[PDB]
Amino acid sequence: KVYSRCELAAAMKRLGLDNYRGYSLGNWVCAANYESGFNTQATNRNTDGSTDYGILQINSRWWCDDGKTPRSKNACGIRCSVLLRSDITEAVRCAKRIVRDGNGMNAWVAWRNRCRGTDVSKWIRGCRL
Repeated sequence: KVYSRCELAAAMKRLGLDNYRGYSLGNWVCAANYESGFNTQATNRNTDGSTDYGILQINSRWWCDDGKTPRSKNACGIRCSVLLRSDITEAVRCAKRIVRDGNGMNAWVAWRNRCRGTDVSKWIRGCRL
């Protein structure tokens, strides 16, 4: 599913991301925009045998099990396939753990590069949440 920007903003707010561990809602919407373009079915096969999954491009070496990533852990306790679903509930739950365990959003390279230095509230402009 390709979410609209505001549809995703509303879904993320309902699941508790606004100001989660100090990151306003716009951070999470901005991150999704640049990581996946709001596509729940996005993947990125990395050279190192891991794959990034879903709307937040969560990596299979650390966070979820895809059954084919050498030298892997499953910190979120999920199959990576749950991150390719239209319902973002499991992706959000895992993203929260990523931000707890990493003390921030630096796990998301596109957020680091495209979101940090911007007014991330722009990503919530117009949105009925």
